[PDB]
Amino acid sequence: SEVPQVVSLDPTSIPIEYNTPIHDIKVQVYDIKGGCNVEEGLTIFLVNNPGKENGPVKISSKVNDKQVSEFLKDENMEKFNVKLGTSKHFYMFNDNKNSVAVGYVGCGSVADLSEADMKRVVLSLVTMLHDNKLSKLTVVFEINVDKNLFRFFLETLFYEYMTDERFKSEYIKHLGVYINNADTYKEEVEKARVYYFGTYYASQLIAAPSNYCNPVSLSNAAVELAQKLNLEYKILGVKELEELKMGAYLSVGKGSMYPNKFIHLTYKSKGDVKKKIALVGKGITFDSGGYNLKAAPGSMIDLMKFDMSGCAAVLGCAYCVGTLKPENVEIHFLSAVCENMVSKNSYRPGDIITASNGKTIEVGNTDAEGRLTLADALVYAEKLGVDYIVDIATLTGAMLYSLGTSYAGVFGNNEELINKILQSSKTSNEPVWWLPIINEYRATLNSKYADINQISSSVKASSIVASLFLKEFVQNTAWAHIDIAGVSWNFKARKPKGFGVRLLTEFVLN
Amino acid sequence: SEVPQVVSLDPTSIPIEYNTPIHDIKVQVYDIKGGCNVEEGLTIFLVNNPGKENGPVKISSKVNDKQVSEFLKDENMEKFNVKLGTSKHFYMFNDNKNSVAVGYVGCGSVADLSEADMKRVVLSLVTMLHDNKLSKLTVVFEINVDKNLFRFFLETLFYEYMTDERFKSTDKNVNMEYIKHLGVYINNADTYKEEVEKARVYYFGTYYASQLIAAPSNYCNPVSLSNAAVELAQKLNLEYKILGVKELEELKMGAYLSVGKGSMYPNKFIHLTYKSKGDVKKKIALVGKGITFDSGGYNLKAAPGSMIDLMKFDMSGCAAVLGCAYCVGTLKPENVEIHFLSAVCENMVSKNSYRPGDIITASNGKTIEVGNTDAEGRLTLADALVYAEKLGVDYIVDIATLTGAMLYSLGTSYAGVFGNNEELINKILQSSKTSNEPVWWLPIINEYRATLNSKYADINQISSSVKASSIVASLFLKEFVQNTAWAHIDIAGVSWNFKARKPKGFGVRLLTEFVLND
Amino acid sequence: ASEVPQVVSLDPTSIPIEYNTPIHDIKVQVYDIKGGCNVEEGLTIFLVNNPGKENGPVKISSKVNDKQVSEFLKDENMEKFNVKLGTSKHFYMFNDNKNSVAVGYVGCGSVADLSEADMKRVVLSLVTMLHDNKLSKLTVVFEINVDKNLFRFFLETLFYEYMTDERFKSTDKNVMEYIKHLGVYINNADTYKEEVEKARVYYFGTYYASQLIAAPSNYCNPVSLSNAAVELAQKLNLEYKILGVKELEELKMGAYLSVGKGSMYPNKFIHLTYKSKGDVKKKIALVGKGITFDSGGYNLKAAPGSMIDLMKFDMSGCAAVLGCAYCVGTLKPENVEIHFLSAVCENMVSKNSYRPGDIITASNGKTIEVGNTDAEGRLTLADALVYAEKLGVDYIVDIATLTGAMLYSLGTSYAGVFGNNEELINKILQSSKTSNEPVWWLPIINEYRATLNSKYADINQISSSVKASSIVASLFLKEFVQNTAWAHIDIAGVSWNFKARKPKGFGVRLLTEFVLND
Ligand SMILES: CC(C)C[C@H](NC(=O)[C@@H](O)[C@H](N)Cc1ccccc1)C(=O)O
Ligand SMILES: CC(C)C[C@H](NC(=O)[C@@H](O)[C@H](N)Cc1ccccc1)C(=O)O
Ligand SMILES: CC(C)C[C@H](NC(=O)[C@@H](O)[C@H](N)Cc1ccccc1)C(=O)O
Ligand SMILES: [Mg+2]
Ligand SMILES: [Mg+2]
Ligand SMILES: [Mg+2]
Ligand SMILES: [Zn+2]
Ligand SMILES: [Zn+2]
Ligand SMILES: [Zn+2]
Repeated sequence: SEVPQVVSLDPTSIPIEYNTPIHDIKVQVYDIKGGCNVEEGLTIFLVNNPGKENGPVKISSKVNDKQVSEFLKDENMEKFNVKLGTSKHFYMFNDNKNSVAVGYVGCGSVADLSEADMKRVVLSLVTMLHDNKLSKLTVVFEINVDKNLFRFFLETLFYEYMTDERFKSEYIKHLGVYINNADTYKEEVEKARVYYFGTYYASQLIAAPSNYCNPVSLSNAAVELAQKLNLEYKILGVKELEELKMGAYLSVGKGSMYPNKFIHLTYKSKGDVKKKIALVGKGITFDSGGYNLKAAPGSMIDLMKFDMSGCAAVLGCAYCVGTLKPENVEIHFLSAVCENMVSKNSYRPGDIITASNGKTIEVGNTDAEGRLTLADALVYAEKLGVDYIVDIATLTGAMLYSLGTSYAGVFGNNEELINKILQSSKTSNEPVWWLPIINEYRATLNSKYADINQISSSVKASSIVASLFLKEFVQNTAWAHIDIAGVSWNFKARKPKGFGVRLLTEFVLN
Repeated sequence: SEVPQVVSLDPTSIPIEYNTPIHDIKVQVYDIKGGCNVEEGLTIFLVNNPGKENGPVKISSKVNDKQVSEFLKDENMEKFNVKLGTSKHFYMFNDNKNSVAVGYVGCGSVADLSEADMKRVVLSLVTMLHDNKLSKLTVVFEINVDKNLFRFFLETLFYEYMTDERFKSTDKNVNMEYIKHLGVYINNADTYKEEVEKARVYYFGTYYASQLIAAPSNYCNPVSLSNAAVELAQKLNLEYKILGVKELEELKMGAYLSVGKGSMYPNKFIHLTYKSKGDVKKKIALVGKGITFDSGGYNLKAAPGSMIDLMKFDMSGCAAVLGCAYCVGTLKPENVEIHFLSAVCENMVSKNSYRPGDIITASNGKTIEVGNTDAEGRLTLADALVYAEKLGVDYIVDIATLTGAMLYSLGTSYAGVFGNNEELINKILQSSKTSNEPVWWLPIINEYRATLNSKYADINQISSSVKASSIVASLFLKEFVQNTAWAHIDIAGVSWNFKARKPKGFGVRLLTEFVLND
Repeated sequence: ASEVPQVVSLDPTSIPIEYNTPIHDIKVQVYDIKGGCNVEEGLTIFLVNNPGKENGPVKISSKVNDKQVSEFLKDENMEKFNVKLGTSKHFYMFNDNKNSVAVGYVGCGSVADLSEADMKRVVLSLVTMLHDNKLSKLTVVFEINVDKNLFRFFLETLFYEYMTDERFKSTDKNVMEYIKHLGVYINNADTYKEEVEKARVYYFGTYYASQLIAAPSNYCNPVSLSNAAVELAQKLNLEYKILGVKELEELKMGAYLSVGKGSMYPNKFIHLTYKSKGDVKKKIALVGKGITFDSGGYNLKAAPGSMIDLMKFDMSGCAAVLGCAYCVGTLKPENVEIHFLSAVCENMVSKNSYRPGDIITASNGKTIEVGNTDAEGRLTLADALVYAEKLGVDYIVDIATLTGAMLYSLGTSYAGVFGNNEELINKILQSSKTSNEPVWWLPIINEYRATLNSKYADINQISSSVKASSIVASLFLKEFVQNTAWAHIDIAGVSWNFKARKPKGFGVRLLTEFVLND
């Protein structure tokens, strides 16, 4: 509970905004039939041109204002083109002599937008919102979008529009949406708002630097979230962890001034529990690499506050599930939180350590610390007697070379569970790709001295070798592992994505 | 046709062994229910012990010899276990009072062996064949295998047993003599017998690919490699055409010709065709990356771990396609037309080389800005793919040692497949299953396409920002196929067996099963 | 004499060489200290030490035939100065004839036998007194004990360090006059007199090697360096043959030819012979590594510390062998026949170069798999060693700037010697002692042999596992000498004087003492 400080100026909690200006936005969804009213703020049409690449903008919707209708005539609009993400917007007076702004965002020439296309269409909309004092935005869909992609549009808009000023020392109040078949989309709105905040909450924990967000203050934040949502919570400290013989996890934290803290939140439905799930997130608050210091070119030590992204995804999922309250499930949200540091007290390369299932592990590289903490977390998860264990983790830099920055990799011991994850990837619009656990590489983890090696010396397929290592810690339960090392941080925008909150929540709900 | 030389000691063709000692092995398959005769050479039982530890060895088969039968009693065998890859030798006198050698290889406790496990079994078998002058080997299957896995056992035995001595002169070979006979005992032998000569053809297509890949870049160059393809086409009665520089210039193959500019060997584009006698129901083009040495060009392979010493293998894709032409031309499938294509060249450093930054024009008119001369495979493939699509085929499959990133994604065991068509990808995955050459479907992520936008050219050769290079390479190749089902198999990680220091000949069987299944 | 090819008309077509140096004009007079020293024009330096007493006082013990100078040099005046090694002082006074004279001393420390390294320090101090002082004469008075070999070494070193190489100066010549006379006073002078002309010959052989080594690779290429060797043989009346590529192809020297494939200069193999007029009792071949520029080839020297800019020095072995030819041809030993060999070429990057992975055939028929084009010296030496053994000699000794690892093992002062014959290694070590060019015996460790086993060729050029690269090189070379006493001297660490930014001409005196004392 008490956060240790070196100097009195060291922060002792993570600042969190719960009430955000996005929560004050009043959303109305209208059917496009009957025509669109343009009375105030900014109205943006989402427009494509199928086949005709970079073709002219042509607005289909009737607008119940004569001045705006004249602006939206074909001869004016064709001066502009639909190239994905291209936008124009103009101020003008409407029928009432009132100043309105009217424009469009180009949606290209493919009928069905991918999540990546929709993010580009959203960023372009947010740019306008950031550069225009407005009380109201109205968005007219002249493109096809299913219910899930619509919700995704809203979540992305809310998340990209929100700006995080916690460490710095007027938003719209109304959103209107015109869309064909509007009634079918209305239930997405408040679900979007919930998903936005789980994602934004995860984002807040990830962006919070390692002097603010350390094992103590992160577990404290998790307890405060549990209290607000009425989840059961338990934080395990060093003495309990020693009792449980979590030697792999405790070894990683030996070099930190912050004591290890193991987070365990539980959601339990009111009636009968029919499925029990453990979600396990990697929770390294700062990964220096330890004695295997991140000193090689491209090792990105300055980004390593984000190594608790998996833990943050798990907590953002706890917010969504605690809010939406799925029935018939029991969900354990887990993270073995610690920091990986260089000290006289640190574990060393070569050390042999003993995990809570009795397996001795030879440490080949202190920078492969995530798999050690997850080993002990997985043994703990399995002892709960759950139906599914899913872990999420910024585990291997190799992901940038295999899937890159857009799609996370999923590995597991159970194809039905993998297919569930992939379905949740589909409906959350957070992309994941199934990657194999190749048993041929297992022999490269046979240690000469210990029961098992932490790392391969020979195999460069390190995401696969990591999965093989984790698999040794799950004996007889369906388990999947999501490596989010490549996807978690939005390098271009200099901010987290909060990747995985919606994926995991869609998994639990559906 | 004529191989240019710098000095008269420079080789002018690739040595190729067609009749190998493996071809001399007389193979006989007998049904195990008739019992086993143990009169001679070495007799090996393949034994497992299903779901049971490192359980004991117990022989199931009837053995038509009292002496041998007495030796193989459970009591005598109990001291030995079935651990995967272990083996034992026994020695005894048979009813004929003739000494015979008998033993076993352990096949584990899992009732179904993986491709990787079967290879471990075979390697153990080959150890017992090495350093033992034997006229005959007999293998008794006390484990069960489907026809595909039986064929794979034979193909693997043949390939692993064959020793390539083309480049030994003073350092042969002294004690190396092959068995002349192989006997196999298996249940329902009659259904397995067909697999024998199929395995023999598959072994040779893959060993032929291996011979081309292993041949160093002074032997195997664009001229001698295309000369070999011609000789292969002549032997198989395939139609063949090698396009030289003048014809490649006429076809405007600027991306391919740029790559070979700095080489002393003229570019040679290989085009062989197999056509079935009846109705042609399916037309397929198989395209192989054919870089006979990859120095990297002006982006020289000088970085730690860039493996320049290995770059003779950068024509492994072409070798697979030629190995497949051997299998297809030998098995003669019906209903198909198959084009076997490789844009062969060498990637060298010279006053004549293409440079980083050059803008070159592919044969479909797309201008390409070269961002790195070591991304050469995709440039040759771009013009080979334009060529392939002009043939009007149903499927185009390319195979290439294209990106070193494959080592970090799937590693050394599984190849990655990418494509623009789900049906075609699924046909490739099914061929992977039946050839037992492992492949894994990887995505073409369209979000990365924007990073190939060039300020000046129609497209960049490489990404500014994306490190997922195998995916970027796929997005690039996709720009060279307009309206045809296409898949791309990246064999950079799987082609060379780093432990055994020799090619695998990866792809030959996969591509042949693909053609045959269709 | 071949024509040197040029790219532009400004490319040089020969190496400039100075034969008649200012050192050759110096008249040397040796006098016995018992007669007293006469002190007149020029500069008279006493070499003084003080055994026991570190930095002890200077005391001049020789009789000086001049009352004024004797008064000046009395103990009372001299004791304010000390003998610290390399320390020096100048004195000015009027002698008994009222003529001003300059006198001084160099400290030789407090250890009674100076090492080769200590003597070099004394000589460097002496040279600084010669520089920037227009002197007609230097006189040196030995008040330290030196044996005949150390006396000679003093003179060789003095001559070598004093000589300034201005061949490539144009606008920046040192506006530098040399003494015309050198007087030496020493006890038992008659016994040292024979060392004077021997020192003068050894100086020139060393300085000649140095001129070849310092000549840049545009001046000293394989054609111009073999032409210089022809010219030297003509001057000394040695037999000579230069083998060109047609004859090298005929001899099947595939290893040597492969290295040179990338060069615009044809390979030239140098073969000089000295034979004594009497009955020949010993036949010796001296082989020098002759790479006129080592870029690394496709394994380009781009790694930090690869020192590509120093690689004109990669013919230092060849230079030492030609410097030896100079000494031998001049001093004319009896009862011996000596072959001076070098397989000269340039290691370059080109469409024509050999490649990592190429398999090439040496002249003894061994096939060699190229693992790294930057291990080119051992490939040229392989063929030169086969040629050398065919001559029917008693000893083969090669000398080469072969491995960078020498800098990590013995460093910049001692060369390493490896061999297959202890009697011959001991002879080299004895020559090292009497030449004062230090060498240390290093082992050829047979355990590493197995790491040169090639999967395809008869042998690997390089190890993939063993980092002891100098020993691995020696193992590889050993395979090319079948039945003859052989030794190998690796001078990679010792050839270039990094501090002084010039060659040492290392090996000339060592190899000459080897020849003479046999
Ligand atoms: C030594 C390796 C097998 C494991 C090692 N893993 C790690 O360092 C993880 O702890 C890193 N937190 C994963 C990572 C590294 C760089 C960028 C993004 C994400 C890695 O280098 O990938
Ligand atoms: C420049 C890069 C974007 C692409 C580059 N591609 C290449 O170098 C290919 O031409 C190489 N032939 C691929 C390769 C490299 C190392 C081991 C096996 C295979 C690579 O990454 O490997
Ligand atoms: C590839 C390696 C086993 C051998 C390699 N050898 C060479 O490069 C020789 O050809 C070089 N001439 C060795 C050298 C390097 C630096 C300073 C002095 C001498 C070396 O690095 O020493
Ligand atoms: Mg780490
Ligand atoms: Mg390349
Ligand atoms: Mg070299
Ligand atoms: Zn980490
Ligand atoms: Zn390549
Ligand atoms: Zn060299």
